[PDB]
Amino acid sequence: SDLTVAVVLPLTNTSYPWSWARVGPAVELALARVKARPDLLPGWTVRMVLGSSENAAGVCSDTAAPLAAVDLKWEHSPAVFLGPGCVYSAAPVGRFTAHWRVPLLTAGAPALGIGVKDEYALTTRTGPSHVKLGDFVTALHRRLGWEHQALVLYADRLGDDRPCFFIVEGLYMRVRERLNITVNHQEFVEGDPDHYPKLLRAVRRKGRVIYICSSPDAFRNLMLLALNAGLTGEDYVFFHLDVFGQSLKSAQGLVPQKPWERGDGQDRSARQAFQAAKIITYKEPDNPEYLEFLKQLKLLADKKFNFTVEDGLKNIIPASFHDGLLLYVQAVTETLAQGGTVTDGENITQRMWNRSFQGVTGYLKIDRNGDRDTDFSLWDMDPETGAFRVVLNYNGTSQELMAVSEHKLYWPLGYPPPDVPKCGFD
Amino acid sequence: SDLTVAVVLPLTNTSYPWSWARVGPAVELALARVKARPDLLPGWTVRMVLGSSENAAGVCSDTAAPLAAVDLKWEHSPAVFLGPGCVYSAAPVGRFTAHWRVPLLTAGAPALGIGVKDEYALTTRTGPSHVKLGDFVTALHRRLGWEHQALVLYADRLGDDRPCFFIVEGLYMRVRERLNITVNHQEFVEGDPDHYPKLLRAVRRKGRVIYICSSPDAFRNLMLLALNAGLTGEDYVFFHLDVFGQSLKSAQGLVPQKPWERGDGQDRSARQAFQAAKIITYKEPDNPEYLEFLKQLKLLADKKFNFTVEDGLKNIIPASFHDGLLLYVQAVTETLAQGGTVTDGENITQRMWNRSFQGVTGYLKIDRNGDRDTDFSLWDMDPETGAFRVVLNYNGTSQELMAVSEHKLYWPLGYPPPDVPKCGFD
Amino acid sequence: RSSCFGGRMDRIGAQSGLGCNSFRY
Ligand SMILES: *[C@@H]1O[C@H](CO)[C@@H](O[C@@H]2O[C@H](CO)[C@@H](O[C@H]3O[C@H](CO)[C@@H](O)[C@H](O[C@H]4O[C@H](CO)[C@@H](O)[C@H](O)[C@@H]4O)[C@@H]3O)[C@H](O)[C@H]2NC(C)=O)[C@H](O)[C@H]1NC(C)=O
Ligand SMILES: *[C@@H]1O[C@H](CO)[C@@H](O[C@@H]2O[C@H](CO)[C@@H](O[C@H]3O[C@H](CO)[C@@H](O)[C@H](O[C@H]4O[C@H](CO)[C@@H](O)[C@H](O)[C@@H]4O)[C@@H]3O)[C@H](O)[C@H]2NC(C)=O)[C@H](O)[C@H]1NC(C)=O
Ligand SMILES: *[C@@H]1O[C@H](CO)[C@@H](O[C@@H]2O[C@H](CO)[C@@H](O[C@H]3O[C@H](CO)[C@@H](O)[C@H](O)[C@@H]3O)[C@H](O)[C@H]2NC(C)=O)[C@H](O)[C@H]1NC(C)=O
Ligand SMILES: *[C@@H]1O[C@H](CO)[C@@H](O[C@@H]2O[C@H](CO)[C@@H](O[C@H]3O[C@H](CO)[C@@H](O)[C@H](O)[C@@H]3O)[C@H](O)[C@H]2NC(C)=O)[C@H](O)[C@H]1NC(C)=O
Ligand SMILES: [Cl-]
Ligand SMILES: [Cl-]
Repeated sequence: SDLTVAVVLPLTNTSYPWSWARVGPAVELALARVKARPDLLPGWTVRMVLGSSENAAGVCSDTAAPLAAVDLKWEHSPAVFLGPGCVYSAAPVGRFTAHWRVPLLTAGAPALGIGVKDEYALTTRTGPSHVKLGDFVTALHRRLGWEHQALVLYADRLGDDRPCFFIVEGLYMRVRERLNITVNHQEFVEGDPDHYPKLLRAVRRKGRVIYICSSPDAFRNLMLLALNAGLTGEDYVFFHLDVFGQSLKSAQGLVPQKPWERGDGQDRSARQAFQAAKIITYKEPDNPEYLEFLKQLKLLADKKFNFTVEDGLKNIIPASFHDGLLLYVQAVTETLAQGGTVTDGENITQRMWNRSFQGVTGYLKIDRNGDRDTDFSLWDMDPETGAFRVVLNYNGTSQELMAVSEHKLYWPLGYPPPDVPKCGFD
Repeated sequence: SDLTVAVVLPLTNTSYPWSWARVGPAVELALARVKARPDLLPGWTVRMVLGSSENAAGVCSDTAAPLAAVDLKWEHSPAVFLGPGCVYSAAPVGRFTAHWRVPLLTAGAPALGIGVKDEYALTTRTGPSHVKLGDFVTALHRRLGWEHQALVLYADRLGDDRPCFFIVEGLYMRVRERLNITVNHQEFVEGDPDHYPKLLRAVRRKGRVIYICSSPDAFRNLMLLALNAGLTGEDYVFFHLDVFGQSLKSAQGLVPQKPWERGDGQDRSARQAFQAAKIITYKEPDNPEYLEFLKQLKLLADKKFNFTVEDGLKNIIPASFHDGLLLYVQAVTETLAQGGTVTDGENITQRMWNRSFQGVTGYLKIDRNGDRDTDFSLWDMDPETGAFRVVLNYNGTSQELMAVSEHKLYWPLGYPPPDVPKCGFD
Repeated sequence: RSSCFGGRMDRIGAQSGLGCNSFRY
């Protein structure tokens, strides 16, 4: 007569894309739409029990989250879990929910190992996956002649969820799975100046197609040093793996888009440097349902959550929680429609998998593995104005690169530089 | 009026040094001695509740063990946890028990990160630690003039607890913490023949003081290939990180000790190869209390556990569980003796830490960090007979290398070869 | 710190190495 949904997310910290101050109103929107739909669980009153994934210091925790999972499981016996979004929170909770035979839904947990559904059974990812980043990088290399060697630099903050590590892990494993080219990698520490001589040296010794996963400022400083050392777009290309567009403003206003601008008198130097730089991000959903969702999310979060949802790519995470929930409610209603129950985890999950769906994020496809295909945008600068804009778009389901608004990929040599230099790297 | 001890170990699988078929009777022995001692918890009837750390396939699980911990915690509210011994089992249980303010005792969990007691609070390790292996390797290098470079090769079976990884991590981190020499490392897969050309090449390109953590047969085959390729004790030394002496028989009988002997007609070749090979193991306890413990352990396991405890270095793990238990019971009695309670986790733990104790393993010292100092033996072959024997002993508390039975460390050149070759590695 | 060693104790962080020197993966 009613459905119990257990939530394990950051209930107090509002810094995460999957924080409850941002996911909570998006989920309330999805529940209010389940009410207004007589074709989705008619009569069931879907209830929600919350559990915080964060520890005493307020960051997401490999300990608070699985404890919360066990506490909600025995206190309420839910039919489905929502979250966590952090990798180290989601891995233990995922293994619990797999063992409990309870479906798990999350728009977080993009790590490679969550994709091993043999272990993380009945885990459905409706947000981005880092293997999907590798699909985009694969398609990018196939469409640009780079079939030999790439270099990946990445850095994290000690004690975080290691987002750049997992980003690089997904790119690295999938790309070598599909292209079998040499992918060199190097970890650094952003605050440690000793690494910058080492990085610049590895930049000019280990690759010319160079992916960097770091903060905006670190990527900016790295570019400034690369120009200062004479590394230009004729030989090198520097991709910034900034999937949430932290180095850019939102796609709603703030025209134009300038990541090299900083106000420290280095901005003229940074623009010349950033001529060799392109930014890889998630794709902003286009459909008008998304913009209407953003308006209702902002209203409902400022209303019943005392939080101000600003514009940006991070909002695709609450939007995907919303969509995943509706995708699940429909799958339950389909299972009920054939004599099943709300606890037929395997039946429900297989209805959700290998299935296309229409949500506020537009067209969303769950693949055979239970993971949402992920679309990416490629930002490039206009050599005239210097501002960055989307020039390429990757459809994750079709794995196609489509040019955007008749733009072209900027190359100082008129075509992309080779992934291997003239007479070897020496 | 009674003490509840929660156990999370392999209750069914008897392949682990910390399996219950072997730790159970040693704990039974320690409880029976608590009864017979009127100075250890007089009147308390120490009860035990068990929880299996293994999953459905019967191997130790990063999921079954923390679930078992939560199940015993709410069903019995124990005052102390015993085990797990697997790293991936012990890490989540350790974080739970740290959060629950309940002391944790184990003779397993030797990984580096368990040592961060800031996180694994009230975790007391009474068995070996892999940082202590780094202490021994440090003292070995200081006493032999190797102050430049070493190479570490290690291999694991996919899906195990990664024992060689954690062994090498402990050695690697501590050795560079104390000596700051260049420690090269390379992982391989034992069953993959592609790696053996790569290993042999890295052996003669990356080091001359060479540590290998692998199975006995892999270490043997690597030696055979090193001789076949002309790598002898005049330039190279190959240490086998065989802490449980898997490549050796027990110290009780089976005279003499021949790890190169296999019965495949290669034995004559293996002996000449093994002239360059030395084996690092844990130290067999000397004291006669240990031998008497072994006799009672064998009797009690064959009695109430239907298990046959064979001789070998692995028996120091049940012996240390035993000793740690008594070391804990005394600490509780001391805490009771000053008005404390059995739940004063921090008071009990600090009485155990930075403390020497006398148990069936002889002299055992808990360091300031809560970890038992670990003694190591160095095995070497007699160039006359070819059999291996202890020639060096390491006292973990005093960090001194003592020669054993007036033996000398065998060198084909009369002294150890330099850790850096003649005119560089080229 | 280390590029390969010291990073947590969950099998989620041992799916590729990626800081490590390995012939597998
Ligand atoms: C990324 O690539 C994906 C892979 O191609 C695209 O998926 C495609 O999405 C379209 C719609 O977005 C979908 O079209 C049809 O889907 C229904 C199932 O086959 C079909 O019944 C529909 O047809 C009906 O409606 C049309 C009018 O719309 C009528 O003319 C018809 O007579 C009929 O009544 C509809 O045409 C594709 O099936 C689907 N392809 C796959 C392989 O799933 C994504 O859209 C694309 N995303 C973006 C943002 O570009
Ligand atoms: C590895 O190195 C460790 C570090 O040195 C050694 O530890 C030492 O262990 C010995 C005994 O095993 C211990 O000796 C004394 O310990 C008591 C505490 O100080 C002290 O009261 C004792 O003295 C009493 O007994 C003797 C007879 O035994 C009498 O003559 C005395 O008058 C007194 O009544 C005892 O002498 C050391 O203190 C201890 N040192 C440290 C720094 O902890 C380990 O034994 C060694 N292990 C091995 C296997 O080599
Ligand atoms: C909300 O979450 C934020 C990110 O998860 C968090 O920011 C970060 O806070 C941590 C403290 O927990 C900082 O780091 C430190 O972590 C350990 C724990 O003390 C220390 O040992 C380390 O040395 C390090 O100093 C991070 O630097 C910081 N990162 C950022 C980007 O701000 C917020 O503090 C959380 N806020 C609340 C109210 O919970
Ligand atoms: C008792 O524990 C033993 C070691 O923990 C275990 O031996 C090992 O068994 C596993 C099977 O669980 C073998 O491996 C495989 O693991 C996964 C899970 O199926 C597979 O996907 C892998 O490809 C791999 O084949 C190990 O190889 C094996 N190792 C050894 C040294 O024997 C015993 O099976 C356990 N016995 C009982 C009764 O529980
Ligand atoms: Cl989370
Ligand atoms: Cl265990």
